[PDB]
Amino acid sequence: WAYPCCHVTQLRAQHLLALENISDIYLVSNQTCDGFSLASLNSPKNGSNQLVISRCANGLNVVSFFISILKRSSSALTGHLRELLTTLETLYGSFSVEDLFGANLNRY
Amino acid sequence: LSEVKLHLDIEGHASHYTIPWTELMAKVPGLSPEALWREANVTEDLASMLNRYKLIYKTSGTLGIALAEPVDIPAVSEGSMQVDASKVHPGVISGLNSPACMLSAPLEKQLFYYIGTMLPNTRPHSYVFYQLRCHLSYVALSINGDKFQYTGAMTSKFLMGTYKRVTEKGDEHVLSLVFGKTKDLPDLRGPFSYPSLTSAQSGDYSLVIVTTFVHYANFHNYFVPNLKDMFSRAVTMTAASYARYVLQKLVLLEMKGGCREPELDTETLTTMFEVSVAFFKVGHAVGETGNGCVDLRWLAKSFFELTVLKDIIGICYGATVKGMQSYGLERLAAMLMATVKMEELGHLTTEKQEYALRLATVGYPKAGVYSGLIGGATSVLLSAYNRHPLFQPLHTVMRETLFIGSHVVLRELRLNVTTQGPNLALYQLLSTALCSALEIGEVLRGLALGTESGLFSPCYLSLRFDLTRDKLLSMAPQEATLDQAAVSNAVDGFLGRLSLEREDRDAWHLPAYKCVDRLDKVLMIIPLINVTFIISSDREVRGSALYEASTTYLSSSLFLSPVIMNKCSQGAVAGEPRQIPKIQNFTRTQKSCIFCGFALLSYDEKEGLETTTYITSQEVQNSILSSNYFDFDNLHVHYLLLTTNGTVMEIAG
Repeated sequence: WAYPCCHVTQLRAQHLLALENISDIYLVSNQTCDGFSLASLNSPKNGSNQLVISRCANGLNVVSFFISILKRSSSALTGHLRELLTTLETLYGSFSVEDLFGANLNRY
Repeated sequence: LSEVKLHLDIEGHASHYTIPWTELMAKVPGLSPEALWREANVTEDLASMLNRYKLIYKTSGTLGIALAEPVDIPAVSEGSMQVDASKVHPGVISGLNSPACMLSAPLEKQLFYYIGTMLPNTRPHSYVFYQLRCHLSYVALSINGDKFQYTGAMTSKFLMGTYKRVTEKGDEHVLSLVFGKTKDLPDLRGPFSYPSLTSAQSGDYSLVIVTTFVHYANFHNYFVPNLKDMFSRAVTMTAASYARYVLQKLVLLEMKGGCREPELDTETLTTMFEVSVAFFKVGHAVGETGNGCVDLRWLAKSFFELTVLKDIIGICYGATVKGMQSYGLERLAAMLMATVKMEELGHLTTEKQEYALRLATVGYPKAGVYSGLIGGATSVLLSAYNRHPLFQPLHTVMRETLFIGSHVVLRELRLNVTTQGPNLALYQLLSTALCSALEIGEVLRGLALGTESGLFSPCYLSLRFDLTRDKLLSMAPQEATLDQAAVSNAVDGFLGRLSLEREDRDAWHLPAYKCVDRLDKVLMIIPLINVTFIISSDREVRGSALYEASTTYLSSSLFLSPVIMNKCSQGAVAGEPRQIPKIQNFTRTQKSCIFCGFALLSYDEKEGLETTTYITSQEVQNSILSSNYFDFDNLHVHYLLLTTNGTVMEIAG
């Protein structure tokens, strides 16, 4: 019903991935893993799809980002880029934050 | 880069959407994906994100009700000369009654000329909203010496005021309110959902509370806003109306001394937010009707309530406002006025009279350095006075009129350019006469019973500096039907707004002013045609002669110093004042206007000065000798007559 979940960690005193190199993003459902809104940031290294780097990100945060961009430019989008918003928002509201208080966040 | 695609999973199926922000960046200006992607900590380890959310207040009782927005802007009339705000034509393009309206596209761009940050970089906000930047306008506030401040940040779509207090230490507490159409609310960042942050909701309007629990505590100690009514009123109420509802709320606080002892309470804080909402309402109005046209009558009325509002907000608090004045609307209003028989405005209709003076205030700035604006304000007032006996109906349509006009007059007075001084001095004289015992008396009555807000009174510009804490309590109505306690508050309130609305320089223009040594003991000055009378409790005035009433009941004496030809001689009058001669000669019925350019002054033996009257024309003199203005069958009251000559006399015939 999705893809492997994970254990999201921050990358202290290094450098991060930008939008410049990422191009694929896999999201989860409000029941796949365990309530955790997780996302996978896939970006091909070198040239094409030879060796693909895939690291974890925070679903809710990611989804919120996209939800924002879509709304911020509604004057320039129709088709999928309009239904995607309404469907992406419903997804965003499918997760429950306040449950993570008692939930074990190292399940993965 | 450029192309990016994400995969989802509705019900058992994998969805595929590709978002090419590369093409989007071309069709959109402010869309900078690179920044937003970083703003939202993508790699925010599961655990740390949570606390960044739980340290945010939760609108537990998120309640809402039915509140459909009222009809505001009317549909442009017939041949309404629709003009651009960006540039006014080198000449006129209208008349006075001719239909007209302004284009929204330019008007709005002019109002929201300033650019800014609806969402600052403060710890609280940076946790919820996504850094935003668009054209806006705010309302600055600073009380307790930068120890507390408010900001009325607003855009063409939503308002977001923020409160900021500081404990003795570097402690900084902040809490903000967000108002606007639910569809226009900013973009939430982390795991945030507007519902758990919205306090009041309509079919399309919301009121959000952005703040941390830590802060909400320090604030709930002195700030418990009635979100319910505060929200409704901010939704179901025409722009112009809301503007005054607030203007009145402030006047109240003013009479409560809250303008020198700025109380940090729920009421005072509430009004603040509403003050910015009043400004937001106007901006949100011109916004809804994009590429449309707002009737000039609408602006002249709406933008007026704002100008008057901005002043009180400044006189009271060192608050500032910027981003809602459009030099266009001002030039237009200015030009329009310049093309009308000002000296004959009073002979016009009521509705037309307001609209006239109304917009006259809006355009006064940008133009009219030699336009007969103050003149019109005089003509309209003159008419009002002639039709009554020194007192305007407590709630007449015209009362509202004189209030609108006073503004353009006060502004004039505050200047240092003696222009239309004679024409202006008149305004003061009339209003002074209007500040009769009947006027001052009824105003109090209403204040106590709460029927009159006390927003305006001809006294605020009158030259009657006789009414004090005690003296005012004298004019107050003597009835058991009025709470003696409530009355006191009214008297105090009136005295308060009077000391704020009126200044000491409001008379730095009057020619005779330069002749008063101990000006603090001056009861009232009466600017006449060829002379100017100075009633005071001191024989120091250096006029032409010295008069003294027979009464000694008062603390001091009652003197009358007349400055002939508005020029005073060196030194006061010789010893022994001239006594006021008593006259019974004149008969009631009068053919011509005997006491024309003259004035009447009645004083009570026990109390101070009662009422004063300036007989403008024949009609007035008749409406005085016919009515029971006189009452010689009362030893306590006396009636004086000041002529064009420095002579004074008592009446009893």
